Amino acid sequence: SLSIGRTCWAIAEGYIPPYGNGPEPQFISHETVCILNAGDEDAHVEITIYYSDKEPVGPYRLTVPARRTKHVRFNDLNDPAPIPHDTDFASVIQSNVPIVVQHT
Amino acid sequence: SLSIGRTCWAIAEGYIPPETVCILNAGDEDAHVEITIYYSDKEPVGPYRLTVPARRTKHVRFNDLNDPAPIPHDTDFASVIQSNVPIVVQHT
Amino acid sequence: SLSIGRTCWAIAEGYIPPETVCILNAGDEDAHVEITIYYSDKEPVGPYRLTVPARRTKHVRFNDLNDPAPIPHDTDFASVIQSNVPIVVQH
Amino acid sequence: SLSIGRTCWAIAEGYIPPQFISHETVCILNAGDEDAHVEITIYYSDKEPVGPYRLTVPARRTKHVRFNDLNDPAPIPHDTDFASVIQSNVPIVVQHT
Repeated sequence: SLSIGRTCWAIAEGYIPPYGNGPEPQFISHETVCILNAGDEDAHVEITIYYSDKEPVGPYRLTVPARRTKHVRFNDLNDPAPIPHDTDFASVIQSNVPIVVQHT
Repeated sequence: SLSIGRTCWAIAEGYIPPETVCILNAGDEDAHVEITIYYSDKEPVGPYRLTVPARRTKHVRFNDLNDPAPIPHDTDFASVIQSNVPIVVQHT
Repeated sequence: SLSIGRTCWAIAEGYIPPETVCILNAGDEDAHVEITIYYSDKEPVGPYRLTVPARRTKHVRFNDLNDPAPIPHDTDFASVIQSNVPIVVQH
Repeated sequence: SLSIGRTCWAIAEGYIPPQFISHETVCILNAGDEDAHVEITIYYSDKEPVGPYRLTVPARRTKHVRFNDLNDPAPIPHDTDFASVIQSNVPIVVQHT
């Protein structure tokens, strides 16, 4: 039915601040992909993470169900591997069905 | 003779703390706008209906939406905004 | 002879407290720009005219616009920016 | 394989005045299989454009370019409004912070 967005989005910036070994502190605001799947089929999302000096890593899989939103924190990604902090990266977000992606 | 924008827009982030869609209708026909609000864990709600007259702008505060239901505060949502005629929608 | 951008841009927010369009013309012909200002409760006002020369930028402050009339402060508005030649516009 | 982005991006604003940083930065992603030979042109209100500033973003890599770090053909004057056009032989994705 309703089809809004597209199957591939790219975010050229990405950086998780080097906060030390506890939780990401209250002070610094993170980076979060906000995804809307306004369609009637579940979105199987695959994120690839790009770096300045090494091969990309992924896919990081996750599902955004039919007619739902999901916020994805880059800091929460861990399969296949966590993203190193204090490191510049970029991502490609791919989906089987159209989705809307925003980065705040 | 001015047709600018499109009939469907989606804003992937929304949150009202425990904000505003600005809409321009630069066209010669009134826009009958419908907003649907999406959530992480429940079915979407709407249509919230409003009119942006010909050759006018309107700022819509999500907090002011109440028919069919108010939007809960401290809740992440997203919206799809649909119109009969092309409109330009922006969010800060 | 680069052609980048487009001839019509719309900015749905505008508010001068009780601000800046940045324009690039990367082309080889001066851009004659016209701005129209839209309101929630009155007919639009314009064209406000200005020129962005070939291969130059220009920052336009909504506050500085005055012909045909200044834009009231503490008032929500929107603008349409139209050009004879493609330009890039950011707010 | 993956082709995402485009060969020409324009950024209409630019200005060079414990842990965060605010230099004007172009973040570029080349998600494609061929290195991007990028050319930056810097545009001014009152003088001719300057460039190309040349740099390479390798295949399947990202690069952060600080406007402050640009110097060939010339450094960009500080406390000066500018704009930039970023051109590439292959599609790239460009974002600025």
